Amino acid sequence: CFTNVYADSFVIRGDEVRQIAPGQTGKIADYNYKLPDDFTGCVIAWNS
Amino acid sequence: AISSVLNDILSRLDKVEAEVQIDRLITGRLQSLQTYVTQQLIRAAEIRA
Repeated sequence: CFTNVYADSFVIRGDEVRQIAPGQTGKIADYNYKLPDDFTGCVIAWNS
Repeated sequence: AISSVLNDILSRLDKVEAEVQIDRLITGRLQSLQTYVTQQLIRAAEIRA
């Protein structure tokens, strides 16, 4: 169980998924979506 | 670890990787003081006697 929960929703290139993971670098990891150094949570991605 | 200097880690690696090097340096430097202080505690038991 969880204290609070959120679903952050957006679309990217299929290669940029590696950048979403916490502690990365590349424009997606740096200028638009940064996950914190203790990111407790999951990344869910699929070609749409 | 990659260096004996803290900034020669940080100015090269990034946050999650410096955290891996620096934990190697902390583990061993903390072990160095637990050793020094243990030596001095045994050596204190001599200078007391």
